[PDB]
Amino acid sequence: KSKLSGKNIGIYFGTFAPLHTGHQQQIYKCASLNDGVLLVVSGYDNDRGAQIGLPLEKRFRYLREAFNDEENIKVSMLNENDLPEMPNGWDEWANRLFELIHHNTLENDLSVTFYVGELEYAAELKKRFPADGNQYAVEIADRHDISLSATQIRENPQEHWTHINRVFRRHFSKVVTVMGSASTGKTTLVRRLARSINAPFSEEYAREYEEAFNIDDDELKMDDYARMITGQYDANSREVNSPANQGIVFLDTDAIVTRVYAKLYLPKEDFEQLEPLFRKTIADERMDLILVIPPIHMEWEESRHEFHEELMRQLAEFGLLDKVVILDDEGGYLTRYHHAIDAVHEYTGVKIERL
Ligand SMILES: NC(=O)c1ccc[n+]([C@@H]2O[C@H](COP(=O)([O-])OP(=O)(O)OC[C@H]3O[C@@H](n4cnc5c(N)ncnc54)[C@H](O)[C@@H]3O)[C@@H](O)[C@H]2O)c1
Repeated sequence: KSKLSGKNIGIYFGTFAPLHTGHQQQIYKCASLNDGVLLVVSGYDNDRGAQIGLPLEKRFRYLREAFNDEENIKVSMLNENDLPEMPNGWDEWANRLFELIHHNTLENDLSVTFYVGELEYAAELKKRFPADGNQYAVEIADRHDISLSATQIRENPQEHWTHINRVFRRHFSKVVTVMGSASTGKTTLVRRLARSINAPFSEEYAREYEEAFNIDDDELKMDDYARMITGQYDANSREVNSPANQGIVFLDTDAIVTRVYAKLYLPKEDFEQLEPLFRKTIADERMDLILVIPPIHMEWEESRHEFHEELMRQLAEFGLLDKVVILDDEGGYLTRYHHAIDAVHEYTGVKIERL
């Protein structure tokens, strides 16, 4: 189930940062021509992919998941940490690659077809066929378009979203988070933003937690704030990874806004016990634009300026200030929606109509 079955198989290379429609189209054509296909993800320790947060391992794992139900397609990893352009290193890169073939196949006396898209690779590869019983052959592939699409996807992700393979999409998603008091225009604001650009959105986990377990704000305890941290995060993850994500998604609240309600309203010894779960979660969050509703749930209502001042205190603590936009109105914009909807334009780049 984990080594390639057939007798003649073909080989397809790539950095795969990210994998996209182009690749897949070339791969299924490649699969229908052989009995099996060996994908080879190539990477080195600070390559184009790694620089944007998709290191060789991250790419490999995502690729394994992407082909997780294709029996006759195996994903391999060719790690490149050796000599540059004037090497005997082609000698070595070769048998690194031929190691991948021997390990991920049964059935000696194979018939291998390399599908290479760079001419120097085919020239240096043909010099280094090993003396097993396999008789390798090289064919040329048009990667002019495929490498060029990957270039554009990395540059403008939300412009080529539908061609990014779904496993890689969670990494390119823009994320807008709204934070604020029980001045919960935020929930209506979050919907109105997302539904105006057909985006998905999360809901305040605290509201759902309190209703399901049936407790008011004053009755929340340390054990409950921890359940709300992971609750809200999972809700937000669920949307970022949602199949209905079109490139940006909106989060109703954060671990920070639940940590503000937790430094307030919670004994200093108790709060200090949660700080590790708080770091772990806030570190696992990635936000692009943070919208804050200024002072305009029963216990969380009354302390608006208390919460709002502490919220900025914490937001500085985590260096998120330059992603923060405050939806004020007086003394610029007509409605806080107007201010907010235009903020999304500046921070994600989607087109919006005028009245
Ligand atoms: N059938 C199934 O597949 C199935 C069924 C039940 C459970 N599960 C489990 O559920 C999981 C599904 O995915 P997951 O929840 O583990 O994903 P995950 O927790 O691995 O994803 C977290 C990543 O997404 C980003 N992220 C998440 N929330 C964010 C936010 N609010 N803002 C910015 N960035 C954010 C982070 O950068 C982080 O690296 C699987 O790991 C699986 O084990 C799967």
